[PDB]
Order: sequence, then C-alpha cells, then structure tokens
Amino acid sequence: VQLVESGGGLVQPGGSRKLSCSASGFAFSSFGMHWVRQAPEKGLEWVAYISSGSGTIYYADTVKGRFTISRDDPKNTLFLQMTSLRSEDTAMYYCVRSIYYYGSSPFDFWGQGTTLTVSSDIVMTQATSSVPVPGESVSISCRSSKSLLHSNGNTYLYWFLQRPGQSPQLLIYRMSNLASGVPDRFSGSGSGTAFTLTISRLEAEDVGVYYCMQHLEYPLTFGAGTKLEL
Amino acid sequence: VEQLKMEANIDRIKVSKAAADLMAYCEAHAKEDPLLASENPF
Amino acid sequence: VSAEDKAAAERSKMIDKNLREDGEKARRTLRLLLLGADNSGKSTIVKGIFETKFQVDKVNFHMFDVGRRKWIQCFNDVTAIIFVVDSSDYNRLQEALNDFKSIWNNRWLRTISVILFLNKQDLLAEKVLAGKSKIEDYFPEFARYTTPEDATPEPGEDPRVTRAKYFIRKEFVDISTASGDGRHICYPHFTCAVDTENARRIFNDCKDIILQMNLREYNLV
Amino acid sequence: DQLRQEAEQLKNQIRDARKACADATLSQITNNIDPVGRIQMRTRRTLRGHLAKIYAMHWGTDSRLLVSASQDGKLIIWDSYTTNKVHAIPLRSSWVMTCAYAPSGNYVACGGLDNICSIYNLKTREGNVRVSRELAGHTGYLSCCRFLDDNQIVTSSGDTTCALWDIETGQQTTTFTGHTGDVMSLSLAPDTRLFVSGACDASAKLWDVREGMCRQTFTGHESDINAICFFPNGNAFATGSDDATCRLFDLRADQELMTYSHDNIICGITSVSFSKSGRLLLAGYDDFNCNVWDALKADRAGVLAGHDNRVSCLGVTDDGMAVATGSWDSFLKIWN
Amino acid sequence: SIVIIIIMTIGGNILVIMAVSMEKKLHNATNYFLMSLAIADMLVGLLVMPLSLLAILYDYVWLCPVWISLDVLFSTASIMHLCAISLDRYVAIRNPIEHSRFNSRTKAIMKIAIVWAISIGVSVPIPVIGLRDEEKVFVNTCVLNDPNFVLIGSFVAFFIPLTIMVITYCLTIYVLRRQALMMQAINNERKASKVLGIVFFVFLIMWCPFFITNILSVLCECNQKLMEKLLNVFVWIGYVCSGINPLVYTLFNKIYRRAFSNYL
Ligand SMILES: CC(C)CCC[C@@H](C)[C@H]1CC[C@H]2[C@@H]3CC=C4C[C@@H](O)CC[C@]4(C)[C@H]3CC[C@]12C
Ligand SMILES: C[C@H]1CNCCc2ccc(Cl)cc21
Repeated sequence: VQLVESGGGLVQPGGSRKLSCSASGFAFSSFGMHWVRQAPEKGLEWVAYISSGSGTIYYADTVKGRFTISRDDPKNTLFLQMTSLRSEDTAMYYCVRSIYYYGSSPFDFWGQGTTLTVSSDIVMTQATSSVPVPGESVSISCRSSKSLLHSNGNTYLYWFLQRPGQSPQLLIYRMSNLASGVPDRFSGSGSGTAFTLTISRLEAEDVGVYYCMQHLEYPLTFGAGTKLEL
Repeated sequence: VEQLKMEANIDRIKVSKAAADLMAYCEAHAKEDPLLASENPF
Repeated sequence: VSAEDKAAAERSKMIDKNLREDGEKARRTLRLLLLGADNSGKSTIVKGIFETKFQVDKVNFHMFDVGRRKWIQCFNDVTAIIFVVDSSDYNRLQEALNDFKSIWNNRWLRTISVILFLNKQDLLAEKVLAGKSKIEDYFPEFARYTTPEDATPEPGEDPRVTRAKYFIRKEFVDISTASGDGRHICYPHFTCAVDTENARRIFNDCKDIILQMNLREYNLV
Repeated sequence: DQLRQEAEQLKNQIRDARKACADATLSQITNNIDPVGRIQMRTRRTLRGHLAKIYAMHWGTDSRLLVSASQDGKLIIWDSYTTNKVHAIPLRSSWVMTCAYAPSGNYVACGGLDNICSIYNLKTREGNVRVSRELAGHTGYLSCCRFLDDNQIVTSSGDTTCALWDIETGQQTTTFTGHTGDVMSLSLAPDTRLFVSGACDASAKLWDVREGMCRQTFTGHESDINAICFFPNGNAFATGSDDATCRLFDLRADQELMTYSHDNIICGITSVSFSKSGRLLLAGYDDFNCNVWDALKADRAGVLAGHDNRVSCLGVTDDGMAVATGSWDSFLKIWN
Repeated sequence: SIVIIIIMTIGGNILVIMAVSMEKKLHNATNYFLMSLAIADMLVGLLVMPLSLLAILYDYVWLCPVWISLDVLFSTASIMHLCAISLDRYVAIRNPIEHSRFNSRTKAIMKIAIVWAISIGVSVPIPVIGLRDEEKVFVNTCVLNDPNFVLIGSFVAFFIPLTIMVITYCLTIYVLRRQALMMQAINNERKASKVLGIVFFVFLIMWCPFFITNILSVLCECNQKLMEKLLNVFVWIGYVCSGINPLVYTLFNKIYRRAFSNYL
C-alpha cells in the first residue's frame, strides 16, 4: 500500500499543468479515487472524484470547466489536468483511496502530496482554535448545519488527524467505528447535528489538528480545524 | 465389546421429563419467535 | 439513497457483468464421465479427480475420471457416459454386466446416453482360436447360439471369432433394450489397445445425441 | 467365536435398559397444547446470478450477509436487504459440496471431491480475498465443515472418519472413528463441546470434542442419513433420511421421541432446520418444495412452493426473522 | 352455419396460447414463437372472418377500406411465421451444436420483431389509396381492384415464401436421409420426415388455389363471373387454414397432448 504523487512547480497565471499519481501494493482497479486540496491558511478542500470503473465523475463548484480527472488502470496511474490557473489554486494536493461496499472503510489511506505555486451546501462548524494541554482527557467538538443521520440507520461523520509534517490519518468512520491500526484510546459519539471526540490519555504523538468531514451529499465539506497544543 | 460396555453405563432419565423439558423451552421463548410491517426489515 | 449505496450498486452491477462474461466460455465445452473396472483399459481409450482434454474438428471435450452411490449425483448434467469392458476374461464378465445394469438403471442418470467400448479384441481372437478355454464353460446358452444372417464380419476374419463377438455384444445390448423407453440410447463399439479412431466415434455419437435433443425440442418426435 | 455372543449380550442389555424408561410419549403430553395453525410465508427477495446448481448455503451472525456455493465454480457473498453482491470468489475446483462462514466474520471455508478444505481471508489491506490454508489428509470426499473459532474447524468425509484441525499449523489433532459408511452431515452444539454426525450406515453418534471418544450411538432409520439439525437447548437431534422420514432423538432419555412422516411423501429429504424457539421444524424434499412441521405434534403447518427443481439448501437467521432456500434451478429465495 | 370454423379457430388459438404459460417448462426460443403465431391467427378470426360473413348475408356492402388492410396484414403475418419455423428447423438439424450455442431469448425477440415489421408494410397504403380513390375499393361491391397492388404485393406475401419452403423441405429431407445411414436412433429420424411432409402439403393445398385464381383474374383478362364466383369460395379455404396451423404444429409432442386432454 503506497501512493506517490508527482508534478508541481511554479507557473504563471493563465497557464496549465498536469499532475499524476502512481499506485502500488494494492488492487488499483477496485478502488475509487479522490483529489483533496490544502491551502496554507484555509484547511482542506475537496476537488474531484472518479469511480473505480470510470462510470461517474464529480467536480467542485469552483473547478468545473477548468479541471479534468482521468484514470489509467493498466498502468496504475491517475491524472488531473488543470487549465487557466488562478492565484487561488496555489496549494498542496493529496491523493486519496476509497472503496464502497457494506462494512468498508472508504477514506483509509492518504498519499504525500505535491506543491503548486501560481505567480445548499452543508456547513460544518468547529470553534476553538487552540486547546492547551500527558495523561489528561481531551474532548473536541463539531457541529453541522443539517442532520447527518440517514433513514437507513447510518450517520456519515469522519475524523482525521494531521501530525506536523505528515499526511492526514483516518481515526473514526461513521461516528464510532475505530479504524484499523489505531489504539483504543480514541472514541467518538454524538447524535443529530452535534458530535464529540474523546481521547482518554494523551501521549506525545497526539499533537496536531483534528478535522471533521460529512459524506451525505456532494460537494464534500470539511471543518476549520481544532489544534491541540501539549 | 468395549464400546457397548461404555455405552451401557449411562445415567438415564424418563421420557416424560425429557419431553416436558422440550415443551417448557418452547413455551418459555415463544414471544421472541417472529416466524411463529413497521418491524420487518424485508 | 445515499451516495455510498449508489457506489455499492455500481460494484454489484460490475460483478454481475463479469459473472455473465465467464458463463459464455463454459457453455462451449462438452463434459464426459468415464467409468470402468480395473484391467479394463480406461486410461488408453483416448491416448481426487483426474482430468483430460482433447479436441476434434474445433469442438472441445472435458473428461472426468473419479478415483459410487453418492458422488454420482453431481454428474447428471453431462452429455454422455463412457463405459469400458474387458472382453477377454470370461471369469469377470458377469461382474461387468451387473455393473452395467447398476449404471443403466440409476435414477439420476435416466436421461444420459452411454457409449460402450468392448476392449481387447485381439486377446479374444487369440484365445478363441487357441481353444484352451471355452465360452460354454461359463455361458451354457452359447451352445445354442447362431450368428445372424445380417452379420457383417471384417473381411478375412475366421467365422469363430464373429460368433464370440456378437454373443458378447448381445449380452450387453439386451440389458439396455429392456428399459429406457426411448429417452436414452446405447452405442456399442469394438476397440483394441492400438486403435486411434476412438476420438472420432465420440464426436459422432455426441452429435447424434444433440440432434435427438433438437428434434425433440421442435415437437417432431 | 466367544466375543460375538458378548456383543449380543451387551446389545440386549442396552435394549432392555432403554425400554424401561418409556413411560410416556410426546403424543400424549401435548394433548393440552394448541396447534400453531396455518403459516403463510411469501417471497420477499430473489437472488440471481448463479449459472449452475446450488449445493451449499450458510448465514452469518449479523443476519444480513449470506454465502452460497454452486457448480459454476464461484462462491458469492450476498447482502440480503438490498440484493447487492459484496464479493465473488473463484474456486480452484468446481466440484464443491459444502461451505461455511466464520462466526467472527473474517473467514470463509469450502471443499468437495478434491478431498481438501480451503480457508479464505475476507479482510486484507490489498482489497482482495486470498487463500490462507489448505487442509489435506482425508482419503474420501469432504461432505461438511464448521468453525469453532478462528483457529479450529471440524470436518466430515466419505472415508467414515471425522477430524479436528488446527488452522495455524494445518495438522490433525483428533481423528474420530467408528462409522462403517460414508459420513454426510454435522451439527455443532451451542456450547461448542459436542457434535453429532450422521452416516450411510443408518446410525448417528454423539462425539466428545475434548477427548475424541464416542459417547452414544442411535439407530432406527432404514437407509442413508442426509441431514442433522441440533435443537436449541442442546438436548435433541433432528435427522432426515432417504426413506422419507424424520425423527427426533433425545440425549438424556437415549431413545426416539417422535416420527415425522406422511403417506403422500415418497421422496427423500435433503435438509433439516429449526426456528429460534424450536416450535417449527423445516425440511427440504425432492418433491420440489419445502414443508413446515410442528415439532411437538407431527402435524403439517405449511409449505413453501416456489422452486422449479430439488431443494438442496435451507437455513434460518440468528434473529429468527427470515428463512433462505436454494435449489438446482440456480436461484435463492428469502422467505418471511 | 359456416360460423363454426370461427369458433374452432378461436378455441384452438386459446388452447395453444394457454398451453405455454400455465404448463411452463417450455423453452422460450421455440415455444414463444408459437404463441405469436396463435395470436396472429386469433386476430384473424376476430377481425377478418366475422365481417365477410356479413357481406355473404347481404350480397352487398355494409368497412371496406380498412377491413381489406387488416385482412392483408394478419394473413401475411401467419405466412411469415410459417416460413420462419421452416428455416429454423433446417438450421437446427444440419448444425446441432452451433444451434444449441446460439439459442437465447435474443433470437425470439428478433424473430417476432422482424416478422411483424414485414407484416405491416403491405397493408399501410391500402387505406391511403382507398380513401382518396373510391373506385379502387368499390367496383360496380367491396373488392380490391387495382392491379398495381394485386400483382406486386402478392409475390412478396406468397410466392417467395413458397420457394423458400419447398427448398427447405427438400434439403431437410435429404439431410435426414443421409444421417440415418450411420435401433431407436434410426427410427426417430423417419417420423420427422413424415411430419414435415404432412405440414408442407397442408400449407401448399390450403393456400395455392386462391393466389393462382387471383393472378389469372388480372393478367388473363376469361369470364369475370366465373373468377369472382371462384374467389367467393377459395378465400374461405385460406381462412380455415388458420385454425389448423396451431394444431398440426403442436399435437405430436405427448406433453401437449396431455396438456390439451387435461385442460379441455
Ligand atoms: C421469415 C423471416 C421474416 C425470418 C428470417 C429469420 C431467419 C433467417 C433466422 C431464423 C433462425 C436464424 C438462425 C438461428 C441460429 C443461427 C446460429 C448462429 O450461430 C448463426 C446464425 C443462425 C444460423 C441464424 C440465421 C438466421 C435465421 C435462419
Ligand atoms: C386480396 C386479399 C384478401 N384475401 C386474402 C388475403 C390477402 C393476402 C395478401 C394479399 Cl396481397 C391480398 C389478400
């Protein structure tokens, strides 16, 4: 399981550039793929999505008509074609693996990312900017504009952790399911439009920015981020 | 010969008690048997 | 429905596509079951479960040799059964006849035709010519048997081997004619250890079997 | 010359011991019990996609996932509520006769005329289902397999023996001998201490897993035994045979209780199962349908009549809200 | 009096239709096409036969401009179905394996679609011309007068199918004669030849007289009184062979004989 991104560099406004991602260590043809963007002072943003069989494609409302996403299964690469670049497009770009079936974990592995330099929606709200704080209990909250609980019994809330110098890592999916490889110190709960995350005992490795994401409707939206400072 | 001798040494009970136990179990859990619209998942 | 359920539906549709794709290749191969006793020469007629493949005129065949009361149930979709008998060992022909009756009258095989090979003819010819052992020692009714007037011996054959061959073939054909009532047919053949034509005979018999099925499907018979 | 008479004397001792306990029958104590009435069940789902006869089926413990096996060489995992397919698993051999689902939900097993039990891992980081181990050692075909946990499995074969395996090393730790004919069916007790096996000698035995010894032997059928189910409280058998009869056995009275038969049934029985409470006994027949029996009265409460060929598979969920059946017409149906 | 033949036609078409649905266990590729033939024959019986009897009763008119078109449409459909069966039987005997591989519902749907697509072409202009030219459909009193249709559509409706069917019959008989030279395997291949002879000669006898008279009545003028009197009796033979085709193609398989005995 390894995902490596390439491309990047410096371009002038009005130009174009193409990114690529090389996949190895897994059945590339069975997964759907996402591109997610991070700006220095904005947080995370979702850009585009391509299905495993190239059936369906979605785009963000700020990139329709300018970005094109493509897949090449026999060579295990993805491409994102960008034209008419603007100053707002300067950011870090990540490649994300996803698979959908009953009981799956759809946001489990993130790549490393590359840099590009130029020159109705459900609102997720987080509000504390920094929580000062080993061995203490910490609780982090998120709140949504619309209920995330669907009639089939599932509620679509996701939690991520970004350590300094590292890519985001999945912790909890569908509000309570602890992701593989994560110690049992993490737990989560909530109902309706209010959610909380609990860490029973802090260590030196629990420092970073925590994010919430909803997965009911496209476009996908993220919160502002809560920083935990030990 | 050995197997028959081993089988011969069983502490047996009456049929009436063994059957009464089956009836009692059937009656005890009757309310939880959904084969015997808002609740049906199908 | 949720976006995740739509993705699951797409996965299911692709799985259905790939299941449909594989079925098309399977239907192009004909499957055969091989039964027979030891010393009968099963392994040479076309030369847990042993398998072999061969092709005649662009039609593929797949033949299975297992190793009988229970595993026989799963072979009721095969085109034909191949049954091989040693015709040069008088002591053990009654065993072959009883086994043939047990296969012919099996309730799970009531629609499957049988291709019957009577093997090792040269040893029968040598033994009948030598005269050191007689059929009448084991089959008393042979003393009263006469070769039918419509017999077609191979030219040059002594008219004491034709009588033996036709008696032996009669003994097997008589069982098949007592039951079945037209739903399935027996196809006798004489062979030997050195013959190579055996592949063509199976092809012709299978074509006949499929023709009978097609005639019955069209309300002609 | 001396030992056959001793065996006959011991058999007579056992026969006389059993007769002394028959002070009553089910047909008399149930005279005060109301009938279940008429039971109607209707098709709620139809599962399509197999191209060949279905031989095996098994439910999971969460009551939504289902595994089935057929002669097209593929093993399928179903979502019963939506009919979506979850996985499709190729087999190395198409002559498959049994399958099973791990109680933890991580593994699936199968086998057949290749004399091998194969174990598949459903949860990998690469996203594929892979083969974890092949268990070899039987000399006949493999007829039934069930998990006790992630590392222990029991198999029954056509060479008259049963075995208990250690999945980590692939070695056989206990062999169970004592039958004279092919072994067809197993059923594992809820407390995972004992199991019961039927065979082609028209007898059934109770085995002790921890020691490897036969504890009791039951008789009465006139032909091959094809299916066994194990009553929920741990004290009873339900067995079916090719002579068109079902029988109920008790492990504490050590003799037969009730016989399930009817004059109009002249075909064999392929499958036997109970509901949660034990009041209904479900059975598959060669008459292309399935009957619903009253376990305490030997009446007929209903029938399921939706298949176009033999019924080969039958099962009930852990929550009791559904029944699944499978046939040689390549369809599965969910009843409620 | 003659109305009895309508009742028998409707009853036999219903029996053929029902014996496929209820009885089940009947392969679509060959048993669904008989249902389409039965439906075409029943529609002939309901839209065509009852109204010519009216004219027989009055010896006059009333109808005509669309009744003619409907008659042409449904008789054409029946003939096309018979031709399709003949070609399919020939292909099924000479090439058994490829036929077995090809069989699917995607042949039955194609065959029904093509037969009905050809069936409607010949009847479309019948009201188009008649409603703009009274003389074309009333002469002196309902009869299609115009040679421009009698001498053009008749070859497509009858004369090409006859050639195809006779060629198919000869080839199929030859093939069955050759195969038997290689016992029940031999006896079953003779009953088929008997059946094919029966069907081909029934078709030929019931349909030929009308079309020969119909061509002579146009190109050989010949006393028209005799030709019209002969047409008043020949066209009813073509009608009758709509309650016979659903039977002679059916009551040879014991499954259908038992189904008909138990159902009726
Ligand atoms: C009378 C008109 C309207 C109908 C014409 C359709 C005829 C030509 C149809 C009916 C059945 C058909 C055949 C059915 C099966 C096969 C086998 C396939 O591997 C090649 C084509 C072939 C040989 C088809 C050729 C066309 C065919 C003969
Ligand atoms: C003149 C008529 C009416 N009678 C028989 C039916 C029929 C079929 C084809 C054609 Cl071309 C013409 C006709």
